[PDB]
Amino acid sequence: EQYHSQVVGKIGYIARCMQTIDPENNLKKIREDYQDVLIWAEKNYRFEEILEASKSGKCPNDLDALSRRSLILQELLRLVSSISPFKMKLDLIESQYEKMKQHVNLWKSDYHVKLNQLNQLTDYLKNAAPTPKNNFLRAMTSVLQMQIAQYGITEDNEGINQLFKLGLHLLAMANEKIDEQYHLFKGYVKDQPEESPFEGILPAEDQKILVKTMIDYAMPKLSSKVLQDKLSALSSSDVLTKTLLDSIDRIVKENEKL
Amino acid sequence: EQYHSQVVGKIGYIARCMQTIDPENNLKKIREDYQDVLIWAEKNYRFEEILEASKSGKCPNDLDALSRRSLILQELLRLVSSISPFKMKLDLIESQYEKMKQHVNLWKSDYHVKLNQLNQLTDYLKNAAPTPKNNFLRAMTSVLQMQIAQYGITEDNEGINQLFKLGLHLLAMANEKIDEQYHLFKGYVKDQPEESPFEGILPAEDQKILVKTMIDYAMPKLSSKVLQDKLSALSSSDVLTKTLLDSIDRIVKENEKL
Repeated sequence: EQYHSQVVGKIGYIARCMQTIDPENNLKKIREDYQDVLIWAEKNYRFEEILEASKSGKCPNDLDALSRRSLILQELLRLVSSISPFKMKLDLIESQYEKMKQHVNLWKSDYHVKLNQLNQLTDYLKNAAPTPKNNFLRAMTSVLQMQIAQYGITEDNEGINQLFKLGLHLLAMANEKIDEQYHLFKGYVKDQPEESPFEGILPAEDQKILVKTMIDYAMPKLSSKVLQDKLSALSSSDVLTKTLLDSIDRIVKENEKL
Repeated sequence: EQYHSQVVGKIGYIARCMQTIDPENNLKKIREDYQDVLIWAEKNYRFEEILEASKSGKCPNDLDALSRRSLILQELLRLVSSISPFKMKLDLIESQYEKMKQHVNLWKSDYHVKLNQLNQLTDYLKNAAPTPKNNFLRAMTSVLQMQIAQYGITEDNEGINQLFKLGLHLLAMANEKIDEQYHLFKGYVKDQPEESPFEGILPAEDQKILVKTMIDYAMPKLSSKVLQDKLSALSSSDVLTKTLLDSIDRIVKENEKL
């Protein structure tokens, strides 16, 4: 979708740039650098097929890495195109490629990549339908935005870097993996320092939808009426907390013995 | 798009960024860094007044520098805009600005600036009207394209740096200062090693046009019809050579001796 379509676009664009840079297939060093990507554009796959390969992790699907590696070939294509009709010798092209490589890699790092990754999260949520994944993602992103407002992105912050890791992973995760989504979000809430991490950060209406979501997930998995009675009452809270989640986890433990 | 017109465009875009980042004029250090820009753009000047200031040097008119300085504020605006509705303390904003400034300054340097300047000349020459200025510029850019194909732009080459400097200077030169255009091109041809620096590079069709350009320039300056006929005798050459310009100069010297 919004993410894996850009992955396929970057894969097709890298191959287009490589072919125009090296129209006679002689820049073996550069093509070996990109063969992990180029193979998916040379194997007669359709757009839908590469899309499913990106969702299943069969092809390169790190959009930020693909974007950085596309910029390298784009820079080299600009040079090759701007000196037309004059050809450059093959080893000189590779010499230019190595310098552009380290130059672009430095630019595509530090605060800049974090800034791009935040945009990936907000753009993905721009018109996202209210799903558990999208509710988890919008809650995590709002915490991320609040922490960046307090700490910035030019220095390293472990809590922010964890939100980027888990958030982007949830973003690229398949929409049908309900268990993996619930596991990721419950993992983040437990593995973060604050007790009520969403207080003052999300509207009160959204905080209740989060509580109702976690309740409706474990509700059909109670192998006893008595265990499913108290869990239904835990919806009396309107803020997702670590105590509320541990309360749900304890009910699954008492039901696991039965 | 004319050079100085692009200068005004970036001057305006910098002011709109600053107004969105700091609407109440509290980031004193950032506005101090951009004071040479904002003193023109934060007032109600007409476009033509800023344009005349750029063409006369009264306001910053380095298009690559202005592009670099604009990217810093573009990145800083992205951060402030991407964390909304959460806001950042003013000290943190200026702290993020300093690190973004150093990061962008690394990106907007080295081969990348030269690539932008080469792309700037080739963009301008795309379907450009065959005027003396554009013919002079296309002749120098073609020599620049050839030398780059031979040496690249990732390593420093002094001959290439002079073609950029002279090429961009002629690119920004007013289309009406025709005697200044001729003098620049005449000076490049004389201050370069090759006797005929355009053969093997520029097409023979354009070399003949380049010769006829130098003849149509010095013909009105001829007062006596005897010298006017001596200049047309030089038109039998299809190669612009150092000797052809020395001959046209000697014919122009004896005309002033009357």
